[PDB]
Formats: sequence, C-alpha cells, structure tokens
Amino acid sequence: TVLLEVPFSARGDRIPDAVAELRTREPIRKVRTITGAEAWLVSSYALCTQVLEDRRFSMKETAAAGAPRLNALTVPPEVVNNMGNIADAGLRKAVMKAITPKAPGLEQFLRDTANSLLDNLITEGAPADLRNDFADPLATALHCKVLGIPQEDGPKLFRSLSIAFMSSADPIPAAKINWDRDIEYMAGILENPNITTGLMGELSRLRKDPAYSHVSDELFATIGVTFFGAGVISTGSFLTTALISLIQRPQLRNLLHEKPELIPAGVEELLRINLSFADGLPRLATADIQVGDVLVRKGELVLVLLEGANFDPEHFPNPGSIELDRPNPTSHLAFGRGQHFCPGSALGRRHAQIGIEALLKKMPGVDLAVPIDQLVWRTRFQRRIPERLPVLW
Ligand code: HEM
Ligand SMILES: Fc1ccc(-c2nn(-c3ccccc3)cc2Cn2ccnc2)cc1
Repeated sequence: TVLLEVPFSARGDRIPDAVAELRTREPIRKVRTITGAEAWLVSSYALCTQVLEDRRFSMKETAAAGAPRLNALTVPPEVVNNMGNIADAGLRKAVMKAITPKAPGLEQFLRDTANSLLDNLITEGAPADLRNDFADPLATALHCKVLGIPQEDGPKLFRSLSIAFMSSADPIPAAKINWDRDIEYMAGILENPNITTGLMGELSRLRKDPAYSHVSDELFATIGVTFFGAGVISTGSFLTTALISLIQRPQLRNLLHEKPELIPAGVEELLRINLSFADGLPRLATADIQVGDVLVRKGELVLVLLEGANFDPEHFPNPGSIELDRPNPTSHLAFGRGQHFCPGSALGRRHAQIGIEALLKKMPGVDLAVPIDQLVWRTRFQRRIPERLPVLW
C-alpha cells in the first residue's frame, strides 16, 4: 500500500472514524499531501498545542522555494508573512482595533442585515439556500462594513474566493488574475476621499501620517485584500457548517431558541466541533525538534489537524457531544494558538452568534430540505463547505 494521503475527507458534517484511530495509535504520523510531499500530521491536543506554541515550527518558512508543500501558494510568497509584515510596519494595534465587533452600531448592522436576508428568504418561500443566500452574504456585508467599503462592491470581491482559497497541487492562474485585480481595487480605495471609516478609512489616514511614510502602498492594499478574504471565507464557512450541526440537533436548536442567552456557549461548542478547516495548519521546522515519538527534522513540513485536537477525549471528554457547561470551553484550537492566533476571533464569534440568534427567531422550525447525504462538499479547497444548503421551515 501507499503512504496515507491527506486530507482524509472533504465532508464537513462528520469526523472520520480514522481521526480517533490515528490519534490513539500515532498522534504524529507521516502522510503525503496533494503535491506529493511528505509531512507529519499531528492529531492530539497536546502535540498540536506544542507545535503551535513553538515558533521554530514556522509559518513564514512554509513559503520558501524548494520546501515540501501542503498546497501551492495562492498569493505572493511575502504575503505568507502578512501578519509579521503588519507588525513590522507598526500597524498591528490599529488593524486589530478596526476588526473587533465593538464599533458603535456594528452589532445592530449585523442583526439588521441578518433579519433582512431572512425576510427575503421567507418571502421567496422554501426551499432556501442558507449558504449562498444567508451565511455568505452576511459575511460579505459584515466585512464591507468593517473595512469601510461600499456594500455594493462586496459581491465581486466575494467571487474571487472560490479560487483564492483553493488547496491545489499546482499554481492557479486565475488566483493571480483575481489577486492583482483586488489589490488594484484596494489601492483605489486608499485614494478615494469618500472612504473615511472602518479598517480602510483608518489605513488611509495612517498612510498620510508622517509616522508611516515609509510603509509601502503595497502593504496597505494587501491588508485590505487579505483581511476581507480571510474574514469572509472563514465566517461564512464556519456559520454554514455550524448551521448544519444545529439543524441536526433539534433538542439544542430548541434550547437555544428558548434560551438565547445560551447562544454564546452554544457557538463556542460549535467552534470546538467545527470541521471548516479542510487541511491541517502548515508549519516548516527550522530546527530538529522532538514531537512525541518523532524527531522532526529541519526543513520538514508539519500539519496541525485542528479536529484532531478539538475532538481529543483526553482534553474534551465525550468530544462529539455539544455540552454547554464544559470547564474549559474556549480552550479549543478553532482559532489557532500562539503567534498566529486568529486576529478576527471576536468578530467571528459575534457573526455566528448574531446569525444564529436571528435565524432561530425568524425560522424556529428550520430543517434540512434534502437528506444530509445530498449536500455537495467542495473539494480541493481550504475550507469544507456544502455548495448549497437547502432548508425549509
Ligand atoms: C469563525 C471564524 C474564523 C475562524 C474559525 C478562523 C480561524 C483561524 C485559524 C484557525 C487561524 C490560524 C492560522 C494558522 O495558525 O496557520 C486564523 C488566522 C487568521 N485569521 Fe481567522 N478565523 C476566523 C475569522 C477571521 C476573521 C473574521 C478575520 C479578519 C477579519 C480573520 C483573519 C485572520 C488572519 C489575518 C489570520 C492569520 C494570522 C497570522 O498569520 O498571524 N479570521 N484564523
Ligand atoms: F494573513 C493572511 C495572509 C494571506 C491571506 C490570503 N488572502 N488571500 C486572498 C484574500 C482575498 C482574495 C484573494 C486572496 C489569499 C491568502 C493566502 N492565504 C490563505 C490562507 N492563508 C494564507 C489572508 C490572511
């Protein structure tokens, strides 16, 4: 037989039995990626945390020419170090302030947007597609608001994403076409005097402030493209798969409908059990480092399997169960850990909380309109998502 291939399954509605078998028998295991490279797949909570908390397992070095690769780059190689570049430019605090859910009126905007989307689905009549006509447009609208860019520019930026977040063995020509176009758009935004709010309004001011005169225009535009894309793909995909998990648990759906104060705890468990990330998080070793029974060598690729950690019964007893009273509820790895912990975590939580609260109020009888096996799972992509999510209510 051949070396075990990753990823195991593109389905986001169930974890393969194989994950628990691997975690028990070989929590760091050699695998082959879609490029043909070998990698170490890490699947226990303890070892996933170790890798994420040791910067000698480097994100930036995954972009090096000649490295073993999980998948092809979809951005210029310097952009792999995007957060590091933002920090080196003195922009980290400002970027992170702009993308919290705390700006006045933001939560109300999200509730209003969710309720409008849902009212339109009710008017049109069942079946409704909760991914294309709810979760993704909600994500897109939220990120236009957060960035300060016109709502009407959202759809075109959004349509880059089905290519931009591919997990491909080979370079993708369309990813460069869309990247270059979206960078030109964000560069125009920075020159547009009407853009005075959100992340892009703040970057536009900092760009003209003397304390940032040597930061490149390229970096300013890149922040807009990267934060829009990462935020929209992550929140739309997470909310979509969380809605499936909720729909397939009518008792929990009814509990959260009846006691919406429990929605934050419910969303935190839906984060823990989420299968949205299609691949392990990649890192390149910059030293020889012992990880469990394996001495990982300098230059080797390590893949941190989030569902490995998050379904580890040694950390989360009865891991497949949504339990709203766990003693360690935010200790999951859904947002990563360590140097590269997601800067959008609070915004992603709020997007999903508000989306679920609105859906349960408007569509308390929401259910799948097709058998669950009829959902079409996107392949060779950095997220697991169903192409359509047909529901009735
Ligand atoms: C529920 C929604 C979200 C989830 C589950 C999620 C998850 C993650 C995870 C697991 C990582 C770690 C990557 C790694 O270590 O290799 C990450 C990184 C990142 N996320 Fe999120 N994310 C979400 C929403 C957002 C939003 C809304 C934004 C921006 C508006 C965002 C921006 C980023 C960025 C920029 C990084 C890279 C940070 C770095 O390299 O230090 N994320 N995210
Ligand atoms: F810190 C970040 C660094 C890079 C990106 C990124 N953005 N885009 C993109 C966003 C919109 C349209 C086109 C492309 C592609 C990537 C590459 N990527 C994917 C997962 N990790 C890195 C986002 C955050």
